[PDB]
Amino acid sequence: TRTVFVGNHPVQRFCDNRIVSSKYTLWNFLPKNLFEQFRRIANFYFLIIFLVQVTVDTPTSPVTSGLPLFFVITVTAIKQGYEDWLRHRADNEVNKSTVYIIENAKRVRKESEKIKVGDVVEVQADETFPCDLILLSSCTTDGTCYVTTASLDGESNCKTHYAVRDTIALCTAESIDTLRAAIECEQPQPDLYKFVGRINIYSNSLEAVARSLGPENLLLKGATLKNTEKIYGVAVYTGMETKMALNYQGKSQKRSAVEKSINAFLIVYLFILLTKAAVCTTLKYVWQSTPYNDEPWYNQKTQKERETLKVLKMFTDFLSFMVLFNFIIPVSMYVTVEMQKFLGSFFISWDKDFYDEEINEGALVNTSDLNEELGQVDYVFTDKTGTLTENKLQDQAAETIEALHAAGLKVWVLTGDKMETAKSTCYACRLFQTNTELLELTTKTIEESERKEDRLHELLIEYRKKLEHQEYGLIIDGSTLSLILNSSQDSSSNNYKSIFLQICMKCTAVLCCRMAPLQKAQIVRMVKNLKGSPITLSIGDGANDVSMILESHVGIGIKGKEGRQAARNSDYSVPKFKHLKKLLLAHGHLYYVRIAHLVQYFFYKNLCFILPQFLYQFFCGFSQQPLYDAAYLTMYNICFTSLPILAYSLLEQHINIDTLTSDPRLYMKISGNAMLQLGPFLYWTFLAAFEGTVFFFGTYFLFQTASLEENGKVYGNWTFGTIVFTVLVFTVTLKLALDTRFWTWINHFVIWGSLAFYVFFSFFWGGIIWPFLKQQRMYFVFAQMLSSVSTWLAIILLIFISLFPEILLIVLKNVR
Amino acid sequence: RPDNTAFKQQRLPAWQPILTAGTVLPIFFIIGLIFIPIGIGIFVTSNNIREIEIDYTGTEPSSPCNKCLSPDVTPCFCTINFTLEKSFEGNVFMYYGLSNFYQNHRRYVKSRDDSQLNGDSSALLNPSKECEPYRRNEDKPIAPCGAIMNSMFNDTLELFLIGQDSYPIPIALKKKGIAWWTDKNVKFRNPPGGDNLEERFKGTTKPVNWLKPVYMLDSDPDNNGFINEDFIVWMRTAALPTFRKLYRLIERKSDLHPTLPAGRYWLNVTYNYPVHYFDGRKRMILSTISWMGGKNPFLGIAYIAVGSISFLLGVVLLVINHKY
Ligand SMILES: *[C@@H]1O[C@H](CO)[C@@H](O)[C@H](O)[C@H]1NC(C)=O
Ligand SMILES: *[C@@H]1O[C@H](CO)[C@@H](O)[C@H](O)[C@H]1NC(C)=O
Ligand code: ALF
Ligand SMILES: [Mg+2]
Repeated sequence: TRTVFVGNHPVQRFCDNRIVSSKYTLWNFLPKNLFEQFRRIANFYFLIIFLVQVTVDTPTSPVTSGLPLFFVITVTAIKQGYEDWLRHRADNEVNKSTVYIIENAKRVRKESEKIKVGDVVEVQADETFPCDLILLSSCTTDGTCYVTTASLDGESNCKTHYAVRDTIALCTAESIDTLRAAIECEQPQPDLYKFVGRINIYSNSLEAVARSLGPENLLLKGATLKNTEKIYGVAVYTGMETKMALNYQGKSQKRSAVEKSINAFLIVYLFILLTKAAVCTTLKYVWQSTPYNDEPWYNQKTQKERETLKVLKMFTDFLSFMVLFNFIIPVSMYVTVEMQKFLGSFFISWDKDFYDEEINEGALVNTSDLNEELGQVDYVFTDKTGTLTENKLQDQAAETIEALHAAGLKVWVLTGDKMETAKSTCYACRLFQTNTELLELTTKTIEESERKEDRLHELLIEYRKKLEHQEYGLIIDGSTLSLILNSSQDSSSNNYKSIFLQICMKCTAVLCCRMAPLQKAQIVRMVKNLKGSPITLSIGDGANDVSMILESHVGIGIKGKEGRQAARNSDYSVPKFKHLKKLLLAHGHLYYVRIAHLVQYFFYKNLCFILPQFLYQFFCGFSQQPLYDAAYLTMYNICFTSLPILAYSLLEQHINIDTLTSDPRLYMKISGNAMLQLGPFLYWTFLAAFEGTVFFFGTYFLFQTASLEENGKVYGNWTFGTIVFTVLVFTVTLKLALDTRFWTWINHFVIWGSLAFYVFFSFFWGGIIWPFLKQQRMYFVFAQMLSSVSTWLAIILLIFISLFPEILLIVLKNVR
Repeated sequence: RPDNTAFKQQRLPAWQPILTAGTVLPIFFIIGLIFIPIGIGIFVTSNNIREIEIDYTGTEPSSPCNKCLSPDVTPCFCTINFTLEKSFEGNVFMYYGLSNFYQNHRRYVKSRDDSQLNGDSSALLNPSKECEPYRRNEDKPIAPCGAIMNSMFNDTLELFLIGQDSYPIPIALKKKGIAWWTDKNVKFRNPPGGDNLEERFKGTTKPVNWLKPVYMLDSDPDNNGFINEDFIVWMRTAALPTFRKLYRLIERKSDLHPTLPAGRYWLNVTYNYPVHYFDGRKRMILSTISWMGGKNPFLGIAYIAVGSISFLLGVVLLVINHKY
């Protein structure tokens, strides 16, 4: 629809030559990051607390919730900042590289951004094309340059590119002398091959031959020229409109099942917080009813507080209980879950088993948010030509489908090919075993619509349920399947569809032949909806497999021979199909277990933290008095118990990674989001409720002694909360040291180093930390708590009483 | 080609504890043989600890301390005679307990000015606003501001041993050495400069309830104000509503005699502290101290119940594997 004028000799609408791949700009980084972080639940909930603390008068200082929050928002920025300062530096080199330009018979070298639409560009040997050019002429005879598309479509052949036949005569000679050319080009389309050109270069009299220039003359952006002294083009697309910049297509598939359970636990742990605060308020005013239970003459209210409206105190007392118990929601979870995904998705691209000596390329991570979705896959949607058969099967495209059937998945082969060329080769693909009864709904047997409604019925109501992995494999086509989804809204008594969803759930092998690219996204969408959420994967290599690669729960694009269209819209990309084994079975199983045990432990180690502070309210006058110091309510989540679970989630193989690919037999089947169901959830909740009652009521019975030392000196409430904190830090740390079945030299450094820091800190925070404080409330509280033989014995015991129900499982899990 | 290092390939050298019955069952026996011999040496140590308490709050019309239970003429003297069946052997520690006294109430715990008691010459004449209802009076700042320092335990306990004749032997009690050494020598200091103390505490008034200012709490310059041990011991809060604080300590005699020989004693209290109102009790507690502290059976009983359940479970757990 547009028209280009090269020589400025006539007979806006289009943009400039600048590509942006970043998300933030230095002007608007802070307002655009801080908004998208404080839009999450546990980030907004901790800001509502921090505001409530600075206005209302609350038990705890605002530092206890503004230092861990500012430290967690800052680290989650520095990450997303540098992770985006790349896109600058990644494209800064691409649109700041020098290119020569002939403005008007003047050959100047500008920068790649200063390039405007419709001007002469000269590219000598071995320089990427600054913009989507149209090769008006080349300098050598016959005007042919050899440019390989090493980056655009992954091919590595020296594709030929001819100059405009009519104007190969133009050889570098003063291109302003009445070089009027009317290039009526069409608007951009990302086809990367289809392009209709139209040259109307006016001669002295007339010349308008419609040379439909295309893939032979369109020199694409970012493709390096090879073995040509220099070329002469003109830009008809200048970035964000060129074919190279029309294939980004970034969108939000990233929503794992372990990231929508984190939200189900926050919704639970927030009702535990509204109950701990509503119980302790109802009890605060039942207790306060006795006139000597408020202002009992030793602590007497002040005139201001003794005259506040009772209806308002009942509200401020409620906020002071939400603020006191506000730690029951983990602050440092969001930064740890996403610092683990970033640093963790490197093992999927560093892996030497995802390396092809032919392509000479590895794996690829386009999104680091579905890592745990590789170990939850329930269905697999493949593509016959290209993934299972190269351009006969591929290297190991038959033994992988065994490993995908042993692991309990269901492989569906959505091919855009015929049936006999697909099925009769699927007899070799080895998804269809020899003694597999095949139930075929192909057109060559269903040449009648209503028979199919009987076919659906007779092979189901009298066949499929009146008599199965190695047993049945369904075979469909593109046509008979269309009627089952397109027009299935006529009879609601027994639909075509609701009956088709009964065999698609139990049939482990399915082969849909002659499927248009728009049905591959239907079948994934139909399967994604039935009976909960079968987590579907889709792996393909062509450009017709971009609908289902964008549709499914995770999309694995194969770096094939057709192009990088499926490999760049996908989430992870592997240069083979046989790499599906090591990806799901060894990497997906390890990625899920590492984060499903970091999620459970993050909610556990916080309920053990607050339950001894909720119980203390019964032995305080329900007066919201923090059991622990201030320097312990902040540091606990960010300092004392932060690294041991992070190092765990990065280096921890609860089944040796070599016995995981060797054995799929059950290993993948063990976790269908098992580690986060209701079963294991209220094993960690009722283990943290047991360990919280033990920490308090072992220090409660210990303090009936009148002295715990040999010189007969008594302890306070800071040597009471320190004994509960010492037992609490050592339990939740030695609870992880009981769960690691893979002790690296780092799991020794962060676990035994987090226990020795809490001991070094507590002996240091009890020295010269005076001048800037108004408390000195924990001066020698640690160093005296340890000078008593009876307190070492309690701590050693209460740690073991608390870790007993966990040792009791280990034994009952070894045995039988 | 990717860097074939140990770390990047997820094949770091690790340990991977293989848990076998030959390695997980003995656990239930290497504790049951360790927790029970400790739970018996503690239970035996917490039994040989001779202690005796006396509740002298009144509240019983037959108690000798019922005459000053009532708001009456203030210097009441009530005497309660107890009796030790077995003599007290080592050095003995006299406490005082209080019940229904929430020294851990939030409005109470925060009601001190630690920079004042630490000897800030700036904070001495302008105490904090946390210690609020007791921060000032008559346009003058309270010397030890606060509710913690206002309500200080102020009745005097004395012991008298009745000898072979009818006359009482006065048992000598010691005041020094009852506060943590740290928060008597470091955390609690006097105001900065001055030969006598009454001048340092110049522009300040005694707390509302005290009868004598801080600089009149004693005679020797080592116990006078902000240093007084009975004051330092009262400040360190309770952690529970029912607590007790060290009052005096009785030094063992260099002879071969017991510290507190058996007989009939006298505890003649100068009852001052009114706890009749908030329904609290007041006790005196004499006790002997061992390496583990005072008399508390929880440690012995808990070590046994855990050392005797791990040995039972190891037996049921050894019944299964060894027979199967
Ligand atoms: C002792 O202190 C109590 C509580 O502060 C007070 O009621 C009483 O009058 C005092 N008696 C004295 C100072 O003799
Ligand atoms: C000790 O108690 C007895 C009881 O009569 C009596 O001597 C007096 O109350 C106390 N001692 C003093 C102060 O003399
Ligand atoms: F094998 Al296809 F589209 F059916 F790549
Ligand atoms: Mg293909």
